[PDB]
Amino acid sequence: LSVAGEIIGLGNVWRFPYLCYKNGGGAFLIPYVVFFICCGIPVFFLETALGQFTSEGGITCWRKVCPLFEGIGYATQVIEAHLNVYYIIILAWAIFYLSNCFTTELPWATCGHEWNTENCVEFQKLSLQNATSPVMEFWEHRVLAISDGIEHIGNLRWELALCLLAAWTICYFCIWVTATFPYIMLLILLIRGVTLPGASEGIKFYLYPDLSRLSDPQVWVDAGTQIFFSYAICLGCLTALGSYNNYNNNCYRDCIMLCCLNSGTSFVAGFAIFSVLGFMAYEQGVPIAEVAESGPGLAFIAYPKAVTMMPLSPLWATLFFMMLIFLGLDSQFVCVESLVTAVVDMYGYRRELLILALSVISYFLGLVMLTEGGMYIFQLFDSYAASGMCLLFVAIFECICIGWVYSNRFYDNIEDMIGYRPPSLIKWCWMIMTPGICAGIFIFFLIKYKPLKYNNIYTYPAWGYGIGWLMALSSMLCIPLWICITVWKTEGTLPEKLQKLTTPSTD
Ligand SMILES: COc1ccc(C(OCCN2CCC[C@H](C(=O)O)C2)(c2ccc(OC)cc2)c2ccc(OC)cc2)cc1
Ligand SMILES: [Cl-]
Repeated sequence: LSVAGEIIGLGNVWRFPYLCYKNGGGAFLIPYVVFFICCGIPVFFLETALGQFTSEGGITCWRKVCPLFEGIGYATQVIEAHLNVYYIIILAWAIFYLSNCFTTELPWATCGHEWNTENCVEFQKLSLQNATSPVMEFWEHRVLAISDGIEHIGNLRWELALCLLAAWTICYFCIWVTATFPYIMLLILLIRGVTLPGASEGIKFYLYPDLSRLSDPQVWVDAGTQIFFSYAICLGCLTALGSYNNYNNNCYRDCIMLCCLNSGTSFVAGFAIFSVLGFMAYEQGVPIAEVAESGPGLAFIAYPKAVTMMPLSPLWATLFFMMLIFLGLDSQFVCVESLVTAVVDMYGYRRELLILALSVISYFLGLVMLTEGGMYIFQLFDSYAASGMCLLFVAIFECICIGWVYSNRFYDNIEDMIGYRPPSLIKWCWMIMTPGICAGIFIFFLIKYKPLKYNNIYTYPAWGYGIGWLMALSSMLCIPLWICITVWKTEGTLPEKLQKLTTPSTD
């Protein structure tokens, strides 16, 4: 039995270093631990066991167990669709970067190009105020012509538009040895990172928590929700992951590797990246902060520099973007296949040709993020939709059902499935810990919050936060509303009616 490169993906190589550097330093690692043992493994285990016992995923599995709580599935399908639209945008930039890599001299290493301004200094070749770097000018002026403000959307970058079209075609065909390659590249990047001048200075910024700043709830809601973005929890795919098992699989001991090892790659990625930020500081005499960007560009401003600071730069630059593209496509294939499970809901009745309709709709809708100033709407797509509060609230209801509306009986089913009984701490976690911690964090965020800013300079207008609230509600308001559809369509008498909607089916 083996799983190869399953845990490794874009969820810990691109997102985790982004969030760790933005919110702060090593202080972010404390909420990443308390949200891991408690609000982590128990939910993953619950989802996997529920998907394995019922032998079905999506929404019908939640129809069988607590038919009243059928709206959970609809919430997980909408958020998956929201993720599918923008997750492919990241793969467009990698295609563009790989496209102009087949050359003797890398374009993101020298000064004097048309897009470059007069303030660039070609460092490492023989401080100075108002100075920038050539690497950042290949991100802020060439791939994405950033426009001041969200009001001005400007024109559309046609070069990036074609790259997105390729990504869709490559995978519209996906749905008509290897898998060890990413680890080698990660090791190579890590080796070239720690053995650099000033590397140890950056590490202390990463492994020394800065307390007294935990009062801000932003550090507390990004952590935990990042864990939920990883592990693929609350995305409506884990409930189908266990459907392929053989009903006699040791589910508890099964994830203990995946339940833990997937968090063992984020630490190594942080080691590899945060060591580079110390180098750029030792080269420009600047704080460990302000060397790069706090938004979703760090993975495209830190790696290309490390690759440049290495012999045979083009050859290694070609392969890194290849592994990024491969991981992104592999992650997108599964997330696009599950949404087409709408067949079970509508009994595409027989033939699933709606994949073509989904791709065309998703392509045209996603063209907004590729226009001038498209990153500004990207943050609103990543801090409120498919992240932030959209997952915490769903998880509070994820299953107080298994905890209160179904615990002891489920443990009997688990013992029947695997043979023995898991420790009783998980049951108490389900009962009181996860729905308690998540509710506390939710109330903390809603009682005292700070407006979100793009890399801590630019603040969105009122309508940006309005659209963020709209897109966040569009996934969390389905569960309370769906009870009004289920109840009030049955007999009607509340006491007698509540009983039927709660009795599970004949599993
Ligand atoms: C890169 O290649 C893959 C990596 C993980 C997966 C799984 O989720 C994919 C969901 N995506 C959410 C945002 C980005 C995450 C990331 O890219 O990391 C993952 C997966 C899901 C459903 C499956 O059956 C239908 C099978 C696998 C996954 C998730 C967690 C896990 O254990 C922690 C193992 C597999 C699949 C391919
Ligand atoms: Cl993570």
